Amino acid sequence: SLLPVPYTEAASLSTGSTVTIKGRPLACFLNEPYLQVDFHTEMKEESDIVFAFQVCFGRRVVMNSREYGAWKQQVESKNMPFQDGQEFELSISVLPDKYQVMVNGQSSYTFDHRIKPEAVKMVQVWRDISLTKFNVSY
Amino acid sequence: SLLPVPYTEAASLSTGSTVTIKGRPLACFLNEPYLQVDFHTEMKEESDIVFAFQVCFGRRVVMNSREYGAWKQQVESKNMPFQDGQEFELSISVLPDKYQVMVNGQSSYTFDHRIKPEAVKMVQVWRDISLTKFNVSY
Repeated sequence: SLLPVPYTEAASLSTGSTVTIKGRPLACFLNEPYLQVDFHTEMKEESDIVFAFQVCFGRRVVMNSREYGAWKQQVESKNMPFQDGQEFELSISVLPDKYQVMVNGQSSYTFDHRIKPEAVKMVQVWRDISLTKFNVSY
Repeated sequence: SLLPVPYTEAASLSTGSTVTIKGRPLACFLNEPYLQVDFHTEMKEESDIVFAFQVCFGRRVVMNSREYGAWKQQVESKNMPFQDGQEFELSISVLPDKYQVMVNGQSSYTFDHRIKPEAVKMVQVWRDISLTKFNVSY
């Protein structure tokens, strides 16, 4: 739809920052479309990732960091508030100790800071979604 | 680039048919973009899949069928002829007993027919690629 995907935007984050995303999966959940949001340390797509949030719709969520080019300890959740065929509103808030991921207004995932969020310079939203809103609070 | 992705095309297959695809991953291999080619029994995206071919670039390939709405026995290969950052040419030929997947001219994967290829009515190419050529031999 509206915004280009992969969507890349420079960004600065600290405690109190929120990244809000509105979009819709490109396929029914039976086909397991993905959604990924990556908080990068540089504008380059190959740069380190402080927080990677990857949804396999209908199946699971995996979260991780990529540090010095290597993926670290993967974390997995089977929590699946996303609804088949529906638009979703996703909100990632930077708390002192962690990211809080809200889905359609409900707290759904958390991920402890492995690297200070001040290291983030860029956010990328990609994989099997259409995107209508991307906003960073400043 | 040129063709819309997800790309959907009605198709009929039998022994001797070849599906040729030219495209390029949308991200470096470090980011693990996917490619998927699905041979569907109906035009609907939720219909059964006689052969699902899913590349996680730089990591693995998984192949499966979805029968009566249920994914069946997954098959996995770590063969990875795809080259980071490069355009690829992918060719899926229907042999009497199996699909043969050629990558840039080299035989790379096979998948035995679980359902006759004559059951196919539609092919979908999607996930993290740009697509410049899609052709079915008739």
